[PDB]
Amino acid sequence: PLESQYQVGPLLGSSVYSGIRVSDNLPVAIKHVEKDRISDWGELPNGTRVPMEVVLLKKVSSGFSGVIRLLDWFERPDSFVLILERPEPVQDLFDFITERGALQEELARSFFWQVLEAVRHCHNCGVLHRDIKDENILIDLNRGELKLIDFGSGALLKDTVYTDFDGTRVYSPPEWIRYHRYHGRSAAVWSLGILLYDMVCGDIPFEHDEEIIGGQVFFRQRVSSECQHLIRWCLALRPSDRPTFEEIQNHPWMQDVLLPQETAEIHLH
Amino acid sequence: RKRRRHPS
Ligand SMILES: O=C(Nc1cccc2ncccc12)c1cccnc1
Repeated sequence: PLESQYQVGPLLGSSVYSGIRVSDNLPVAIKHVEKDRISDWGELPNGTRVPMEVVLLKKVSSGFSGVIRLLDWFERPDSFVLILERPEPVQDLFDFITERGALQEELARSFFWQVLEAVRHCHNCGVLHRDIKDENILIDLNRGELKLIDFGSGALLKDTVYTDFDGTRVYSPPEWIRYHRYHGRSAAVWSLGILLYDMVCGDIPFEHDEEIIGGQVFFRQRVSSECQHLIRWCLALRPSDRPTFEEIQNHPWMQDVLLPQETAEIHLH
Repeated sequence: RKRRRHPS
């Protein structure tokens, strides 16, 4: 009984509605997915057949983390309904960068660090997001915490090659553009380099396939040499030349990160 | 310069 357990508010985007849990007035986001549009299906520990997005969310939603957590889900005749956390006030990182332009490196460092920790969490839980981008990152403006959203393109993490992809093409790596093949972790690192450039320059570096495979990063904003080096390393054309998550977080540019509360008070409040 | 979202 979802119609009686939740009060449904207005649309948040698309089909996600704002909502409130009647049991305790908890703010939630209510996401509806049509069964006809689900291409990837999984099985729960109980054997129940659910969309892969439910499988992945359940795997990452235990304990605290930088992911919007799944609180509950329901099956309807023609759809699935997902009950998600809804922090407030929030702004997604795409709108944040649009409104504020290129971010100061101290702020980009704090944001990038939190995304790395969130992505490490997903990978530790066996989940590959496959659509890391500023549109899929929410900023809790009061707490200075970033939260990953939209696992609808994700997959179980594996060490073998992926040959399917439905994420955002301008964040996808050249091995996908060229050969329709990629490995999970090195593809994630590429999208993270795209995201870091986006933060410190105010928009993504590549729009066309030829730019993605070209291997040339032009900086349209003043960016420190240390930050440029990290970006260019993440955007190595050869996947095996890209850094691991450990090498990213040990990079000199990543040191002395702000705490979330410091980030909020200095840059968001 | 035009900045835009990109659908998945
Ligand atoms: O989790 C999602 N959305 C959200 C959850 C919670 C709060 C939000 N506040 C503001 C905007 C979106 C929000 C989402 C979006 C698109 C696709 N799949 C999932």
